[PDB]
Amino acid sequence: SGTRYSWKVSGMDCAACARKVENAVRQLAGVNQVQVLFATEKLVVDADNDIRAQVESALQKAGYSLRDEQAAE
Repeated sequence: SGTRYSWKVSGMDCAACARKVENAVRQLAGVNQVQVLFATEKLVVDADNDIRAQVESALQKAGYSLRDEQAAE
């Protein structure tokens, strides 16, 4: 069940936007692990369901333009 979703973000390198990112994901439900890595500006979300569009919508409202990546290919 648990599947790993990835995204490419532009903007997330400061000690606040990282939280707003993960919190943009944690506010879901199916998410049960999150990997927000600074400098690489690469998002991962481990969730037992596809919610990538949902996390995107969240990150969009949070004010970060991402691109939905594949599920680790």
